[PDB]
Formats: sequence, C-alpha cells, structure tokens
Amino acid sequence: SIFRCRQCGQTISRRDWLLPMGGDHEHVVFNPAGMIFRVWCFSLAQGLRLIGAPSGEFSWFKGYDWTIALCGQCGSHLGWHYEGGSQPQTFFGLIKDRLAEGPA
Amino acid sequence: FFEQMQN
Ligand SMILES: [Zn+2]
Repeated sequence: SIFRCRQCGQTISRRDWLLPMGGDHEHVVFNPAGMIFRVWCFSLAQGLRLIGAPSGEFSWFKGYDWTIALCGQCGSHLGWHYEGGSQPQTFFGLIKDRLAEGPA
Repeated sequence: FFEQMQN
C-alpha cells in the first residue's frame, strides 16, 4: 500500500493516491528520445525534488505542463509533476518500475 | 541524460 523509490527506499506515494486520469491510472507513453514509460498517475507524492521550470512541450496530458521529478534522496528519475491544467490543476506521473510497493 | 528524462 505505499510506494518507495526502488533505488534507496525514500517514501514517495500511496496506492490510495492513484488517480484515474482519462479513465485509467496507467498510461503507456514515449518521449522524443523514444524511451517508453509505464506511467502511474497519483494525486499526491512526497520525497521528490522537482527540477527546472514547467514545460508544455511534448506533454502527454492535455493542458498540463511538466517538471522532471527526481527522488529527493538519491536523485533517481521517478517521473514528472504536472501543473497548469484543470480538474485537477496538478498531479504526478510516476514511472511504475522505478517504485517499490510494500507495507505501510 | 536530460533527453532521457523529458516527458
Ligand atoms: Zn531514491
């Protein structure tokens, strides 16, 4: 029921915080460098460090700008914080295989 | 590295 950084165990999110964006919490997407990600949407996350300023370029979610989200402890890329949108204004898209699920 | 982290 909680998600930790797979690399270092930093607390990041919770199963209760999964958000079905466009009907599903899971989106399979690729970036311009052709990397494929299995992204899980969460309402809320913690223990991250957001780097840079938001960008609308190549956004996988209509009306949202993204900032890269690193693990605040180990600096591992865990996904993106999304903002600037509507219903909801903000959320997190985290890469499923970079998280470890386990007991609270 | 930044290219691989872009959404
Ligand atoms: Zn970490």
